[PDB]
Amino acid sequence: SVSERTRIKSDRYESGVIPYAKMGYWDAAYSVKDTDILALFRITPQPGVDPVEAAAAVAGESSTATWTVVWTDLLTACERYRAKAYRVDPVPNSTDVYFAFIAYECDLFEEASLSNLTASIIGNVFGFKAISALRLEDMRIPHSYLKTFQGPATGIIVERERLNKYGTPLLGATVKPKLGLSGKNYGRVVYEGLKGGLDFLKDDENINSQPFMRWRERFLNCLEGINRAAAATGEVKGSYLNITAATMEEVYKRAEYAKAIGSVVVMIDLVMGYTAIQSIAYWARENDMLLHLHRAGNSTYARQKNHGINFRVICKWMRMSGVDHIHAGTVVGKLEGDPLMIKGFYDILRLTELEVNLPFGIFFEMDWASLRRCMPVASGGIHCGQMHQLIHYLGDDVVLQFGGGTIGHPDGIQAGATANRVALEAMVLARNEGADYFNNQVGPQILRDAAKTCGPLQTALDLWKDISFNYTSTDTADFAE
Amino acid sequence: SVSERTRIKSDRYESGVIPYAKMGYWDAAYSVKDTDILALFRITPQPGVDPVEAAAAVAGESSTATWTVVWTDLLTACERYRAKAYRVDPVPNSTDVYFAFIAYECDLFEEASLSNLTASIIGNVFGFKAISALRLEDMRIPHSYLKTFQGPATGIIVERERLNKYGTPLLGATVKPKLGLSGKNYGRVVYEGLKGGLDFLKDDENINSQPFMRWRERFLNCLEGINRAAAATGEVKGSYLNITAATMEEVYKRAEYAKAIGSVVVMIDLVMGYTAIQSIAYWARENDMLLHLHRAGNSTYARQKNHGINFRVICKWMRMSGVDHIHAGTVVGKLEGDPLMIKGFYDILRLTELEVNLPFGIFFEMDWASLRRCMPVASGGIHCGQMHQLIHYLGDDVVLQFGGGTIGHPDGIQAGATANRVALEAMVLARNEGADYFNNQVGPQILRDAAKTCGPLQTALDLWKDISFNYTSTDTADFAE
Amino acid sequence: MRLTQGCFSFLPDLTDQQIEKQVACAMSRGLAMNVEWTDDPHPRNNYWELWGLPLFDIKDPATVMFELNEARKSCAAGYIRMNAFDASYGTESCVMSFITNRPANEPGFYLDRTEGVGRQIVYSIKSYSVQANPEGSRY
Amino acid sequence: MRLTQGCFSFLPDLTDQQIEKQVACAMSRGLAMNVEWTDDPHPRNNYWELWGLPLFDIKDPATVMFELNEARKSCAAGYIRMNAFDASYGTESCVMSFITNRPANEPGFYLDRTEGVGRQIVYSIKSYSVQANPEGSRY
Amino acid sequence: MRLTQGCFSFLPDLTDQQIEKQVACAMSRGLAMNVEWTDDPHPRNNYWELWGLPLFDIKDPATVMFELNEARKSCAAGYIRMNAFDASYGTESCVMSFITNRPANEPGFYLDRTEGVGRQIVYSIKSYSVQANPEGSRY
Ligand SMILES: O=C(O)[C@@](O)(COP(=O)(O)O)[C@H](O)[C@H](O)COP(=O)(O)O
Ligand SMILES: O=C(O)[C@@](O)(COP(=O)(O)O)[C@H](O)[C@H](O)COP(=O)(O)O
Ligand SMILES: [Mg+2]
Ligand SMILES: [Mg+2]
Ligand SMILES: [Mg+2]
Repeated sequence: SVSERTRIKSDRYESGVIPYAKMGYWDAAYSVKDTDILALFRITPQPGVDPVEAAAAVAGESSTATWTVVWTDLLTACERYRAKAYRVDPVPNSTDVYFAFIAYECDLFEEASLSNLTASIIGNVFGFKAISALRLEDMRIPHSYLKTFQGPATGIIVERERLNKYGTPLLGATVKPKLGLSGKNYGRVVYEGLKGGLDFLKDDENINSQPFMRWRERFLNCLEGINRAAAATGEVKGSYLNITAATMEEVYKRAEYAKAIGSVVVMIDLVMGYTAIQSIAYWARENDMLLHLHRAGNSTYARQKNHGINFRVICKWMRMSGVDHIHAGTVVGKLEGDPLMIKGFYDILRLTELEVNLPFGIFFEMDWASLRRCMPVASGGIHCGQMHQLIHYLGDDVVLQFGGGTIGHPDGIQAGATANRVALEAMVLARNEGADYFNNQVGPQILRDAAKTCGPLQTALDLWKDISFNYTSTDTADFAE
Repeated sequence: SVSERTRIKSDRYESGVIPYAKMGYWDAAYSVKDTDILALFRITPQPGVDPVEAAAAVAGESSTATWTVVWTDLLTACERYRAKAYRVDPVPNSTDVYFAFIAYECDLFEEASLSNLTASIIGNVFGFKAISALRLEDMRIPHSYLKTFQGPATGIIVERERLNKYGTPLLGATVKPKLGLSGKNYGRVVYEGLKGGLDFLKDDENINSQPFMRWRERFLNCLEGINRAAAATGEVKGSYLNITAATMEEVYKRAEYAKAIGSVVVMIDLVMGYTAIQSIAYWARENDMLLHLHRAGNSTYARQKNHGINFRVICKWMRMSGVDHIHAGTVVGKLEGDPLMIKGFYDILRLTELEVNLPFGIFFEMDWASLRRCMPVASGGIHCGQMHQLIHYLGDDVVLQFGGGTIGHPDGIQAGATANRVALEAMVLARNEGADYFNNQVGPQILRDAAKTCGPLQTALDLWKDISFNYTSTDTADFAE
Repeated sequence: MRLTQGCFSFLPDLTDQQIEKQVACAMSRGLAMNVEWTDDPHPRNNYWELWGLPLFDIKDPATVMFELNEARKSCAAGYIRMNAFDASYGTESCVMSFITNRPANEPGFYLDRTEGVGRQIVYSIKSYSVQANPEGSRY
Repeated sequence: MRLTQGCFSFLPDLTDQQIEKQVACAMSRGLAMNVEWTDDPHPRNNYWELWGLPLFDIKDPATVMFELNEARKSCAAGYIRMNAFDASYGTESCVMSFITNRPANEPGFYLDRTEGVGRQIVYSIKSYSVQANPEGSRY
Repeated sequence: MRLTQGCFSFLPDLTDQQIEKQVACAMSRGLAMNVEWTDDPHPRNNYWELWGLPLFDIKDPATVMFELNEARKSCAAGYIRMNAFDASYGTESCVMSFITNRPANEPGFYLDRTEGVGRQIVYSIKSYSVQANPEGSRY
């Protein structure tokens, strides 16, 4: 039989099952190339599974391997395309959880395609029986791959130039109640909030088009409110018009409508997915539109330390895709946010390069290849009494969003917006004068001082003075200082 | 002050913070409507958080509430739009985890939009500090909402009619190595596998367009291999051409190319996201194309019992969106799959209606509103020696995919395909004759009997007879019998 | 070559006893059987010729085998297949189809290739038996 | 009305001592200061008039305050703003801009509405001061 | 006619001695040899039938010649080609392919012309041997 005579008989390519660590996917001596994509996984092997074999299995099944040997490897430059796990460290203060570093050849990935990158890195390995939990913690995207991506359509710098706003954080608010308002009443809230002092308002993530309000009614009424507030104040104003929809055709229809009526900004939800997001990021650059990304659904995989994808990796993928804003946490609000993790997210979104900074969760040095800077958005259960903490943790280039913290003001929406803006400006001015504003005596006193001549701020500070959200975090650091 | 005089002073709408369970989001006496969307969450409250308050917080922040009271509720029919948590039960064999049922008004949701449904149900609630873990376990999508969705472009019944294949599971295989092959060699593997007996082959999920193989080279060479195999056998043949790409424009270009050259089928990856998936599902129906969904990335949120989205909910959303195939597990292969959970997924994809079946994880009765049936795909680390288990667990309407289990055959790809097809047909024939084929004595003997006259099957059975993937599952039932 | 339409064509030709057990299985599930004949083996030849009506109200598998053997006596050389139809909601379709008779020699097919645009090929699968002789005289 | 361009316009008009502290902060960060004037308050009037060159090599905040007070003596009634420029890679842009002078009376703006297609309105923000008088005599 | 696919088909049919020299050259460069058979000579018939697996680990040219002569004993009348594969990065492709066996009489092809739009012709190259007989009976 010719098939029997030509059976392959080498150790590596005779038919049968061999461990991934013997198939080429483990190399403790591998020399990382500056063009390699690097991944860091937190691996929890099943009982009895060798930690290096588990790391090699992730490397193999996210690059070229399957569960049994295949001769067709020999029709390729197989050694080049195999990913290599090259370092496996115990996680601090843990039994049988490991940090595994894996290197992927540049050529494995389709240029400019987040769906292709994620198809390999997260496609199947999270479901492998032999690993009981797996988390993607960080990635080193090399300069050469980054240059194939657009990066943010606008970016922080051009965004502030379009708004003519420099020196303080930007300010915004989600319209509330989340659902139920009519288009006309939506425009009223937007008008009042912008007139009262906010730079932006925004559609809630689940406001798209619904029986109680179809989207064109919302868009036209909001443009009247925006332009009314602009003429009342002398400022560029806007509201994030949500163009999230079922199909790409409908998304483009809403985007084109927003452009046609002169909106400065639109917003999209992460549930629309990577391919729609990249499509609209290119569109936003081509149509002079700010692109706000709400991270809907992110916490389904980003919440727990043992399994999923750390949000800091999402930050890199979305800055690559090219959104101009992304929600990134508050520390002190109603949503999860350990301060070391949050500060790491903000650095990833905003810096030109990253240095290893383990307490912040920055495991890789990484140049951002002059991709534009993405504006983080701090939103959810915050209020103006916390302004010293927000400035301290989150810095200058951020949008601070106060939905309930604006519309919940007893003296009306304009008053709620004014309170937020006075508190913001008073805090920044004091900071620049050298105040120790993060101090629990100084910061709150700066706000009380400003409130002496601002009734709306006095009312807001008294209303929400007792509000905090202090709970044990799930997404925490592994290294101290 | 007019603002002071007109301040709202009622218990419910005076400014300030009140518990979600006092805001209308908890109602133990709520009468569920047949048009309501129902969700079942597994909730792990933080220490000290009342379980009913936690359920009301999920209901509120996934419908109309925010963290402080807002008078703008009074501009809406607010009681209609509030979601209601209406039942909170302890999870069996647990003191701190709860099953929470929540009802959502039909009108909250944009017709035919998965991105809008998910914007509400999963948008923000998984990140709330007050809940340390949250999992969406099941949903009751009402008949009225389902009728707004297409459902599967083709569906199991018309799919088999297009293939002229009735009476056994369908058969397939992923081309291996995952990455590195050229277009010409890809067509060679496809030709050999189809000629040897397979109904389909498929691009790996991470095969899109890359330096080692650009996609048009793959598509044209595969069409030569497909048509060669069809003329050699007298059967309809195909290969899932992967049209996953960075942008919707590029996805459509690859879809249109596949149609223009006569492919029966294309495939897409879940990482492309919901909006692209719905767009291509409509396109597939309009262009007479089978649409195969690979669930890349699903296990990042579907693996762990405490947090995320159970894959059975993904099954519902993807059958609604309208893919024709979805990967749904093997039980006995290399990827996670407890048999009770997997049997539940297959029922959700294939049945015309669902009855409560708690050991299978089916928590809601649900009519599928005559949306077409979605073909489950069993793939990953399986081999023909397991055929009696695959037939038992997974039934008749499934595609059984053997990548390594075909290409890893020592006597070549055609021999690997032939062994798989002989094993499949011999098992189904014996089952229909009344054999107790799932029995560990009967099933394997049926295969050895067929192998006595089929050399490729004898070789495959001896090669992989010791292979199993036996590990503790993470995604397990809460109820027995 | 061997035409491998049908769901059992990678097994040896079925005996009458084997066929009756498949029929008995389908009828025990309440399915309707019918028998069809063709001498055009093309993979896209959807509509083989009906042998009478489907046997909707038949309860004895021996009656199905009787009609199969009458079709075998009466039809020209070629292919016969046995189908089982499920009229229930959610299916309303064939759920099993296998070959009961095939010619002793099937020449099979070749692939006709037309030069399309660019590098595209316009393909046609051609049957040797069909191109040579009319229906009823092909085998 | 109060023009609320600039980053401190929801606070009272800044004193010279307050302005000097903001200048001192920016100069301690190595930023370049400049002073600009306009009597067109339109939100899209990007290019206010330069008062000399930016003070790139100046190190004493008193020198910046000197130039601000020379601009105040020389410029027509209207607005003056103080800007801080960051030439660093990754920024190369203004990082702070606030109003140092405003007219005693600003009439503000009205919204001109043109009937567009369908229900769309074509908007133009019109300044009362600009439509009435030429540059240099608007306030 | 003479089919002039392959890289030495304008030279006389190669002797086994000449073939072995070409094989020895390719193997000295580390290439993998394989042998393939067809009786469809169409220029667009990419995938001739594999004679076993490529001989990746073979180092003696006589072993390749042994397999060639086993193919010659076993295959039907038609064509056999010898290929050399270079798996190295930058190539990952065949780098030599030549005919080792051809039929004694090849009738060749004709050009089928369909009337296209305007003056365009839609062409199909048709093999006399393939249109006449099935695979394995063509020569
Ligand atoms: O729906 C919400 O709750 C919000 O509108 C906040 O409203 P409030 O301002 O009234 O709290 C935001 O979408 C969340 O902050 C998103 O969270 P994150 O930014 O963490 O993604
Ligand atoms: O890349 C892979 O491993 C596979 O091609 C299987 O190859 P083998 O057939 O060689 O195992 C499939 O994509 C996985 O089965 C997907 O898993 P699931 O079906 O669970 O989503
Ligand atoms: Mg929101
Ligand atoms: Mg795969
Ligand atoms: Mg013709």
